[PDB]
Amino acid sequence: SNTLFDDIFQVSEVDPGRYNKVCRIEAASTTQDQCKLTLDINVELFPVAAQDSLTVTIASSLTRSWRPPQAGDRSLADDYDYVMYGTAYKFEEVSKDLIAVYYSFGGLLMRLEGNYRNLNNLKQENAYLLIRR
Amino acid sequence: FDMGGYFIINGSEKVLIAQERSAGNIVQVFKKAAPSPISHVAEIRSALE
Amino acid sequence: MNAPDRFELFLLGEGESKLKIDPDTKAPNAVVITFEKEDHTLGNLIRAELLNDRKVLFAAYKVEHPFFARFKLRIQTTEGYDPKDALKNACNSIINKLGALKTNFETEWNLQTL
Amino acid sequence: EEGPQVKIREASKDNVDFILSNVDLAMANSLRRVMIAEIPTLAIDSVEVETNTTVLADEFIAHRLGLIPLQSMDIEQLEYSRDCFCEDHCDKCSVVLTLQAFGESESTTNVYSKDLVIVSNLMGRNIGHPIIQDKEGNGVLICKLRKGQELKLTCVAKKGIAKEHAKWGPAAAIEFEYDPWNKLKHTDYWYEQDSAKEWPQSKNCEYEDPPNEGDPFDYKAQADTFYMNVESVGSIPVDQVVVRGIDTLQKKVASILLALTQM
Amino acid sequence: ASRHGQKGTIGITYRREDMPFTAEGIVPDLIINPHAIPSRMTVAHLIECLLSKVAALSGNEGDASPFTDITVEGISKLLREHGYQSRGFEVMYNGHTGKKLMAQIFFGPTYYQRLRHMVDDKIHARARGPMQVLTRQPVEGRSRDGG
Amino acid sequence: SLHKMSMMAHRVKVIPYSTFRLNLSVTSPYNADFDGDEMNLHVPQSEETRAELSQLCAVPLQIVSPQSNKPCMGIVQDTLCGIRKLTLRDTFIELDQVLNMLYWVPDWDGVIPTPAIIKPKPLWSGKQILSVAIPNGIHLQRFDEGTTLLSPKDNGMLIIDGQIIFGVVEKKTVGSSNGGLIHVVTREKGPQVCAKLFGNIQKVVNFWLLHNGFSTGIGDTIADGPTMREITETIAEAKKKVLDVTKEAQANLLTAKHGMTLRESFEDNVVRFLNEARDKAGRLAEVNLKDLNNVKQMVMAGSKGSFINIAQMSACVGQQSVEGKRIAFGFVDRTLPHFSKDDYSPESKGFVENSYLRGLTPQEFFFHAMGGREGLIDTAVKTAETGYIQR
Amino acid sequence: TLSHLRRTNTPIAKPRQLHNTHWGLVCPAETPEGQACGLVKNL
Amino acid sequence: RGNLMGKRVDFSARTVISGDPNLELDQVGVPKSIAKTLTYPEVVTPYNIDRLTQLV
Amino acid sequence: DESAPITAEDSWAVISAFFREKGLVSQQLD
Amino acid sequence: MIVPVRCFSCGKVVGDKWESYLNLLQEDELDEGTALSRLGLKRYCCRRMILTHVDLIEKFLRYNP
Amino acid sequence: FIVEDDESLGHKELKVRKGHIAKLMATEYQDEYTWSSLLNEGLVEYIDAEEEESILIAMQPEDLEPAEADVDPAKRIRVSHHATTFTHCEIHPSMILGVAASIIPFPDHNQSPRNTYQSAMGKQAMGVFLTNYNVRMDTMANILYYPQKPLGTTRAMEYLKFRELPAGQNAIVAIACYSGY
RNA sequence: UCGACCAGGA
Ligand SMILES: [Mg+2]
Ligand SMILES: [Zn+2]
Ligand SMILES: [Zn+2]
Repeated sequence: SNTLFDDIFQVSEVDPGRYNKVCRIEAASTTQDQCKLTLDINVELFPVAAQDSLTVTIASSLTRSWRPPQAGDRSLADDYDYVMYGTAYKFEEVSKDLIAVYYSFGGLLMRLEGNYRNLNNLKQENAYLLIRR
Repeated sequence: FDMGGYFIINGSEKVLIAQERSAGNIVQVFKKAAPSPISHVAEIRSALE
Repeated sequence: MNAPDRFELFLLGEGESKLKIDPDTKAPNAVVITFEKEDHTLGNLIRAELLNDRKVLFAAYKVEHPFFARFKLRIQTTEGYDPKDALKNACNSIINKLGALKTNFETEWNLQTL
Repeated sequence: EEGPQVKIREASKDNVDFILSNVDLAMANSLRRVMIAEIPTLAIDSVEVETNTTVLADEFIAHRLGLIPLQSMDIEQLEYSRDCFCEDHCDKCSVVLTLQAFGESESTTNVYSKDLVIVSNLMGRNIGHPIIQDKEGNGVLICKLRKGQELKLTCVAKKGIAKEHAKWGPAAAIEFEYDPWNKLKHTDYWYEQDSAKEWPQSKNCEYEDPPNEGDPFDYKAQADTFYMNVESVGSIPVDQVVVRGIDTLQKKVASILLALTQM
Repeated sequence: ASRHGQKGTIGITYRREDMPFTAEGIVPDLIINPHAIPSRMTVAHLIECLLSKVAALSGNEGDASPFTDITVEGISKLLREHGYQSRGFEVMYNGHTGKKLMAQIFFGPTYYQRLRHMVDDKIHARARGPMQVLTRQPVEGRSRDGG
Repeated sequence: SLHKMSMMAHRVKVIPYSTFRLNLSVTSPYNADFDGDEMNLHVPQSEETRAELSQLCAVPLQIVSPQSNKPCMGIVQDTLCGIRKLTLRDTFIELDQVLNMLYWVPDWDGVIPTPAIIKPKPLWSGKQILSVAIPNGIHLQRFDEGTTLLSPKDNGMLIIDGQIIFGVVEKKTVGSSNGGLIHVVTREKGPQVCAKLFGNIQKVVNFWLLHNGFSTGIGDTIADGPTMREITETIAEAKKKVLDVTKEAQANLLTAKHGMTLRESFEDNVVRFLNEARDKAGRLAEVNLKDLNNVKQMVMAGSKGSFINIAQMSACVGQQSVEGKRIAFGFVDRTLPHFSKDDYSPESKGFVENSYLRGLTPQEFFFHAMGGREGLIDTAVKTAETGYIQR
Repeated sequence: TLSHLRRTNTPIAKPRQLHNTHWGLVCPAETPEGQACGLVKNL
Repeated sequence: RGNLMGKRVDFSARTVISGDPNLELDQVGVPKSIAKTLTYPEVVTPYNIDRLTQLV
Repeated sequence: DESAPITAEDSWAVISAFFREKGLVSQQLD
Repeated sequence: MIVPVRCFSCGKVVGDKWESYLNLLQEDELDEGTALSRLGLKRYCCRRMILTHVDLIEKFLRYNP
Repeated sequence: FIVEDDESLGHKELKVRKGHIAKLMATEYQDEYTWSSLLNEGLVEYIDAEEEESILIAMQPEDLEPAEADVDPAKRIRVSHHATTFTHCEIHPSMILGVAASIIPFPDHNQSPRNTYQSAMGKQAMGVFLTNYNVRMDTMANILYYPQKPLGTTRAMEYLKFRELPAGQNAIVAIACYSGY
């Protein structure tokens, strides 16, 4: 029960291509030049234009049947606007100390390339995705 | 609305179907196949009207 | 010739109960109710109203085959809440709403000159 | 005012236009179904044919007698023969209509739904009278006769619902529409160039404000506000198609509560 | 069958309430599968329908005569003049839920023919019965109650 | 009964009404459609004779057929059309419907999956809830055109542990295809488990489709005015290309392609230019038709139709042919009495410039009927012939 | 009925095919699907 | 061919076919009338004596 | 004018005249 | 063959309008489209019922016994 | 129809003129100028397949007869009035079809075999075979209770009495995927 | 109930 990855990215391009509720986002980190990101986003519930500033967080938690809202005593780990649940399906060794991790949030794919997530990102399905701003 | 053009035989209504045939007194030339000792034939189905 | 009687849609057969409440083995605090001589009219209405109940974790209904006028309704509730009470409350909520609707329709109709 | 609100747009003898607000879609739809299929009506369900020298078949004539709308105001005080303790039928559970017609005239003799005669005792309850909406006061041309042409028959009208047979359908078409501007995105319009121009604007658009273009999609928003139009055939008045449809659905639910209490 | 070799037997009968519906309250008498159209290229079935929809609204007879100057574009213009969407489509609602169908259904009248092939004149079963004299095997045909 | 699969053991279900009813996926081995088809049923009378049916002849046992070492039954018609629609990136389901869709899978664990989208609205994808029907320990990886482990097109297929990771589910995945989900589930989990898979995929997709809908109208044959101009000038240019080859052959400049007549050579190049034209005129439509085009969606799912159907309905029917050659001079040096003698133009020898949407001219109509009659004969003969070969 | 009283039978080069000469004399479409295809013509 | 390689047989039925989405791959929908005609000779055993008595 | 050329619509008046005289089973009767 | 009581599709009484439809056509000289709408036949399902009817009973009535 | 080079007031034109057409319709309404009138006035002719070989037919009158001095993109693509040597004109190209194929709406918009299938199934469609079915004692008679004349009709149906004795009903049809039934 | 012809269905 803890955070796995956190960084702030800037959107290069936003591509729908035949999709009316989906867009494949292209973004690079502001912190590390070696870091890049590709992500399909449900733009209907959370729209993104080019040059946006988004905080992209992963985290393990906050195997159990899903429960409805009841937002009372709920530990609302939502300080973010966009939250997705996915599966890690590929761990690509993209040369050097650069490593790419592939996620699938019900078909909406994600590919995160970097270096230091060795002490972080697990091949363990159980992973969330949180985006604010 | 009944059109006629049919017969009544022992109660049942009968139609005489138009029967197709090759016309008579007609000259027609036909090429005969490769095994045959005859190359071409001129036929006439000559019959009285 | 192989067509069943039409009254078989709404009339309970020989030794047939309206409700058959069976506990669901798959999940805790879960139940499956079989509604005999009923269609989507009742089915969709209960499911929709059960969903309004925050103490209800799961509510779904299905007409397994359209030849037969029956349906199954699976209810799963919050530990401590009996799904039978969940259904009782949902039913009462429906009646109360319909009573309000009828009263409101009647007070509106009398305002007309046609 | 209370719970689900109602706003009557246009009322008449056979048509009611109204806006059903503060309701869930399931309730709006379940009411629609009940009005079509489950309000009890009175309709001819038995035809005994004494003479038929007509050009029409006995069951062809019988089929049309079922489809004839009969007065069904006090239908609630008539028993379903199935629950009535008699042998076959009686006054507690049925209405007996008589029909006798003969081609007196040289010209074609018409047989109308006015030509039916109540022969049973209505015990003063408003039932059985064939519904005449016709300008000339005849209503429904049952059959046409020549000269020596005769038709002598007896009809037994029983209480029933549309699920048993559509002849007991108290309502004709029911108009039903929500979200004239597709704000909920419950439909995805088929088009060639512009869906907005190719798809005709609903009359109901005048009762909801347009989506205001640049406004993002409201996912939170739910389907409430239903533009309805109930049409009555004549058996029961339009208001009663609504009221009794509301009442039947309530009774339908009450029987589940009843069942649970026996359990 | 329609008049375009577009035959098929009934598979179920639904009452008015279970049926999909236009806002107007019009309900189909028949429901045919869209899969019957592409491989068959029975375009005249779709045009008969568009023309018949107009004909019903206008009260004029639809001229579905062959080698004429009547175009789909022509028919569509007349339909849009009747307040419906030009290419026949109509927004329909699910009978069970009352929710709008995500798709728009090509709705309209079409001349359907009742064919002489009825199931109760075909349905046959035998479990022992009349046997032939010579061979001692079951007789032939449903007529004779054969195997 | 041309197949061992034409006779299969089935479990009775006494139902009302006068028709024998069958699961739609079983339709292909029997080669049945319900346009008036009748089927036979034989009751075993012995305990050992029932065991033969249940243990050897049973439908689930026949799923993977030894004819071509692949399944002989897959997901068809409604379910195939709806499974593509259900599994698009754009397709999302909210709680209410998800619960009903979950309750419909009989084998369902009673465990509601975590929605892909939690954020403002809890939303499940189509892939997500279709995966509930797919059993655990079912791994399948495909790769189509631009499939890159990040399939930007929603191309190929990747199923890990009976959960769809990426790809639109259509015929290549769920049909009676070689590496298909059905060949894999049969081999990996057994026949009785794959038989359940058919039912569950069906029960979920048919439910979803019931509430989503699907249709087809004239609108789906209509192509853009500009596309229609392009199509008209595409036929026009090919007519000129032919006329030019006609003028060249008339001035004795044409040279025959070995073992061929000058006429045999001219015809081949004429037939070619017109068939090239029908194809590019067709492709012009297929491209212009949006993804909303219902015909294109049935073509896309692999449920019904192919390119040629779009071509002939929307753009141009094409050249008509009897005995492999174009419409011959049945009359003295002309195809019909409406033409002059020695006319070899596309119109004369049976080319159909028009589309079924625009409608056929009386000549186009007669020639089209001529070619059609050839098909009707072929079907009738190659039944008595092909039938005896089987024996 | 009308169709029956306007029927033809051909008893037996390519008889079954729709000939060019059949224009306006015999129906191009109306023929049986069976083993009589092209032999049973209608005027 | 007609009487020995093939035969007309008892315990057989034929009727029009329809498709059903709510039937399992391996089931067949059998009209009640066809079930009422087509019989099976179940031997009276102690495991079915009560069941068979009830059918009779 | 009475000497004006015929239209495509006019041809149906000729066909009406054909069937008024001949009928549909003319071939069988004659 | 004789006017259907009630529309197949929506169940509206159409059977009490044959004479009225025919009168609006001959006597009133109205066009069919207008005639139907004057009878209150608004949806095309009702409109066909009357427009598309063939009163064969008038032919049948011509046979003496 | 006979086409003659002689038409003093111009070129090659059809023997039948507007007058003949009105003379015919006068006789149609008065129920003198019959089909036999056209034949004996030499405006129409009977051509067998052998005589057809020596003639040149035009498809349409008006369209295949003027000259040359924009085009609706919705219409079908037609050829031209290429020839001057026209001897005859087609009364109507829809007259190439028979009694069964004549009731198909728009057969010029269907794949040829589909039209063959209909002019086969139409023969098995219930309707009204004759108005005297009550006085006939036939083995088997099938009469459709409430026949309906088709909304989509052909001009040839007039002569076929289809509108008078129909064999179907105008069903409100939805082309959709519903329950999967 | 001996079986020949004709007409159909998939
Ligand atoms: Mg078939
Ligand atoms: Zn009683
Ligand atoms: Zn109606």
